[PDB]
Amino acid sequence: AKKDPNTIMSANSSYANGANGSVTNLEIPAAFGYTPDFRYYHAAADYTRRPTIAFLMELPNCFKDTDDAAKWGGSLKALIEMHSRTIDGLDYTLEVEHVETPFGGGGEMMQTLSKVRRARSVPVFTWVEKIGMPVSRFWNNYILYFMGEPNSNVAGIIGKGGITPAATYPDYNTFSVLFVEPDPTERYALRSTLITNMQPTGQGPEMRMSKDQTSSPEQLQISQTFTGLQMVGRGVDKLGQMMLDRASQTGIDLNAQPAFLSDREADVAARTDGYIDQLVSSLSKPGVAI
Amino acid sequence: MLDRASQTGIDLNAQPAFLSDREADVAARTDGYIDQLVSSLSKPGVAI
Amino acid sequence: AKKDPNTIMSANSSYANGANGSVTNLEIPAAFGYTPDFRYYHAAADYTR
Repeated sequence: AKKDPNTIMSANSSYANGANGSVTNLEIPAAFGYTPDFRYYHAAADYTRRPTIAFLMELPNCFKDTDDAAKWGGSLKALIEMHSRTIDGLDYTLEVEHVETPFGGGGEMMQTLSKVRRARSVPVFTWVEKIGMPVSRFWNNYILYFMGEPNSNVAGIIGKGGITPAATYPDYNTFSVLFVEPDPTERYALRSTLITNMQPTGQGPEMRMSKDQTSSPEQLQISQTFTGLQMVGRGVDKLGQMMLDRASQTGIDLNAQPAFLSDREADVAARTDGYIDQLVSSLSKPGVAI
Repeated sequence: MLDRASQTGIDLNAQPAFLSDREADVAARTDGYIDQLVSSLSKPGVAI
Repeated sequence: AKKDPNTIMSANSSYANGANGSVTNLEIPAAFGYTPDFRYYHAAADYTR
């Protein structure tokens, strides 16, 4: 219950510049020297990765031309943010490349810096199907109407007369999403990525059929890959911290939440053949006395 | 020329199936899925 | 000790021409439709090489 005052960086600067939460100090002794010191054990606590949060930032403009844009844009938000069973493919690792020339005939070489490059994100979402197959229809009809249609390679929405030109630009049929890795307390954001130009790519939903009456019915899982252009930096971290400043947890308490039933059903009260009924009506109430 | 051949009011995913019903010979055979329910299986009713 | 008279083909005709033994009728209700029927289980016997 007492740490070294220098365990935590007093202010975030240099390589910690732009960080949000508390950053541990590196210039305090570690455990892998001559011997470890028990006076600095509060500084050995390790980092553990937490799940990523997805925020919808933009909607395709094609939703507007539909008969109901509200439900298209609400369903997309719910699928991105709530129904997402898993997310994957997010990577922005660096890459350094050198060139070589021998420093004599012995075998040694001199290495000179050449270039630095960065990775590319390939978002993958996964969902679990529900009654009525809303997910399969949502994505299939999205592709069919707002993207190419296989037998003509033309969007099926253009069958309406009045769609404006400039419908081939990404703003018509693409959206954007912001991904945030939060703190264990979920108050500060440690990693972030702002991907845009996102729309389905490659294989669509499953869409296979079969007959076997002796087998057991099985579920359906949706796997979807997307496209994207990503930005990383400090402005994106500030954007993520602004996002996570919202969604505050002050006040809530799961232990103190009310139960989802306030009281027994009315039909149950009309049966009079339970535990409480025997006490209320069946047993004689003569009273207790000396 | 391209202005003609307009696509207004067209949808290739809402077009009717090229078949509207099963052939008149299929119905005559009276041995299959619907036939078993219609004539083969007993129909006593459902009483709980 | 009883089975439907239509279980065995009355005559070996059409695609069963030249057959020597008794050939089961494929027009008898089968098990893999809506439900299996116990009245036609005599016709469900298998072929073994």
